[PDB]
Amino acid sequence: FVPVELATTIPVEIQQAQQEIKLFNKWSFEDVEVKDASLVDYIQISKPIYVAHTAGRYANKRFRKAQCPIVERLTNSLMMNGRNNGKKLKAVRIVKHTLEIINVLTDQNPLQVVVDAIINSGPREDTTRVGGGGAARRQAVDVSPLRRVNQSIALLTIGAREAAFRNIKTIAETLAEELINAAKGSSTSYAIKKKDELERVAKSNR
Amino acid sequence: TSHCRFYENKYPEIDDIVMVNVQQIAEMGAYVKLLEYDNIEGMILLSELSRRRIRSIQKLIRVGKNDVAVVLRVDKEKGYIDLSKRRVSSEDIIKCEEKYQKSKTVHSILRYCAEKFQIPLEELYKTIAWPLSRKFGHAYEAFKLSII
Amino acid sequence: AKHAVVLDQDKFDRIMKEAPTYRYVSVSVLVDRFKLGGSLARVALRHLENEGIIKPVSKHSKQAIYTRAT
Amino acid sequence: PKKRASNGRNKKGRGHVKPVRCVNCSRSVPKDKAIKRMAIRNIVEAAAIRDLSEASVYAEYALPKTYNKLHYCISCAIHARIVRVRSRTDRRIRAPP
Amino acid sequence: PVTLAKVIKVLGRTGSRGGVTQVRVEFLEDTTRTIVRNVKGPVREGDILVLMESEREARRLR
Amino acid sequence: SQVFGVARIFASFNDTFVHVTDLSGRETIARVTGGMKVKADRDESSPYAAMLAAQDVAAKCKEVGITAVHIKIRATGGTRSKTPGPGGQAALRALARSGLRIGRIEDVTPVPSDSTRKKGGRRGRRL
RNA sequence: AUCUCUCUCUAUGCUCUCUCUC
Ligand SMILES: [Mg+2]
Ligand SMILES: [Mg+2]
Ligand SMILES: [Mg+2]
Ligand SMILES: [Zn+2]
Repeated sequence: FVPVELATTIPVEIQQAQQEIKLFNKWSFEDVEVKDASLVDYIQISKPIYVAHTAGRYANKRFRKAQCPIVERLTNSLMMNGRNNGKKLKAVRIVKHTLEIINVLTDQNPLQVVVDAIINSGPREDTTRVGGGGAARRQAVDVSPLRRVNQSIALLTIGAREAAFRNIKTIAETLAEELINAAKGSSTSYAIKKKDELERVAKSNR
Repeated sequence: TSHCRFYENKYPEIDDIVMVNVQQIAEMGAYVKLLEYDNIEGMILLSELSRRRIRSIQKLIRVGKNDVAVVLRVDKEKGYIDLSKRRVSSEDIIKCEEKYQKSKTVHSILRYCAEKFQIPLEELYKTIAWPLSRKFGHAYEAFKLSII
Repeated sequence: AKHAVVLDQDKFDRIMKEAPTYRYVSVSVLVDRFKLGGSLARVALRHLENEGIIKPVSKHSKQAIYTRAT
Repeated sequence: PKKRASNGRNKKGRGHVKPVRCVNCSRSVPKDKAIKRMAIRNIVEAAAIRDLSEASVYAEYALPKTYNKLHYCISCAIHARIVRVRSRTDRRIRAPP
Repeated sequence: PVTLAKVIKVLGRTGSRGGVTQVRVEFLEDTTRTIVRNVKGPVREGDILVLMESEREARRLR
Repeated sequence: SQVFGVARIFASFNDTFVHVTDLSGRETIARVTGGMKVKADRDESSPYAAMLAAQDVAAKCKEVGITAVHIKIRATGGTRSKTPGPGGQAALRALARSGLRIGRIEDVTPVPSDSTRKKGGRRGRRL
């Protein structure tokens, strides 16, 4: 759509309405459906980042961490454990692969699926070692939104990590699968299970 | 792969007495394997592990070892076990131990056959242990009866 | 995996009839659904992709992203 | 030395009076060293009144209040409790604050 | 059962270890209730806070 | 207009009772002991347990006939504590917010005109 | 008249000593 005439060679896709609509590396950053009420500026969406790799300041204020794209945050979380500290390019690649897998399996815009997974993993009721003398007493504490989101993301990544530790399954595919499980259908994913267990524990305590 | 549950039905019941072999300690308690019901993962939340404050965790519970336990919360949909060690009454403990032993014996019986001939394990379980259980309660009792 | 690194004729046939219906096709997937385990799976995948059969999504190696024709 | 000109508490032109058992430790303590905070508190919480007003038979009945004279003895008058410890300089102040 | 309430003011931060926030929760379904709630983690004003707990409340954490 | 019950909350320093009686008190409707609901003995004086018990009582009673309730409250005394312990207020809250109408709250703690020598033994209990 | 309300074990330890000039 509308080829721009240059002396330098530019691909057809770039020429097409990607100049017009600025959504992702060829994915929909629209749709915009958060299942829980509001939750925006805690799960970012909105800002149509092209590739989940932005170098900015997201530790230098209290809540500014929220303005990280969710995909980017996922990538960052993936970037973990010795063999992979730094190497964000790899993480980005893995995320792309995951997205592709999601697209292939049960269709849909993968971003929405990711969002769903984030929503449906994370816990409402949590436990803190309050003490009561330092002993095994844990009062049930409800979780703040941003923190909860972060926790969910971490557990998702953890699931993938667990899956990959000596297996044929490349990280990305496994991650995608677990994300899908988390979203809705089976709920036999690791992260979601863990979250549910935590919630149960919180319920049985005060 | 070798699997399949100890009893007749797939999922554990509320207030079922179990014996738990300790795998690893995390935050809630331990992700233990229930040796009275399949190998489904569950946890003892840090409040119901012992009757009194005993400070030490790796002497009264111990990683690798078995603990006399009871199932508190069960969710018949996917797979969660909220478990207790404290709610097991005095005595009762002996009974639980006996049950565990029986279960172990039953398990021992059902593997030799498999080894001798492969073939699906579920089918084997169906044709050896379950009908008797349904008739009475436990497979070891049935075995005892047979012996008699 | 208990060997299973053979481009067997029967195995090939199975692959041909099991790669459709399922949307996602990969080496890992193949390993999961019990046919070929490892290096020759990749080869099989490659030789399924000459003209048609399974359409590519991936423009990247090491991880394969392939969808059957609808 | 004597910490107080009142030595203990209050026993002047009196002597060897009558004992009270405490709140928490329940110990025998004279009715002067006794320490009496006196608790006036409405039966419910400060935030648990509106709800009651909403759901009741007797509309605009107001509140009953508990009047409990505590005998929080010197010893267990202090854990994170009342009365604290005052400076040997600023101990000669009998005011309620 | 599912409930959710917006936060409006923070009643400081309490805990032996600390970190855990005491919040004043106002329900977006009927604004007549402002309850003292235990919240774990970073929380400001005007945030939707999901609650699995319906009615139980605690102040100090010890 | 309304059927009136009597709550009689015994939320002593250890365990709660929501022993809902008639109006003369001779015949009980439903009791559900506060420490029954949670089988953790640490969580018996806990407000949560009390609240749960109250909710259970409401379920038993509100969905059978009795809509209005006078609330008597006593956390022991005479020789014990003479002070409302943890669990009474919570129970009351639960009663209110389950949906039951309130027919005047009142405290009937047993307060002596000086009693027998209570436990401790002069020097008292040592923490 | 606005408090709100927290929590338990923990035993002992032997190796010196110092002034000036007005
Ligand atoms: Mg005289
Ligand atoms: Mg006694
Ligand atoms: Mg004694
Ligand atoms: Zn005292």
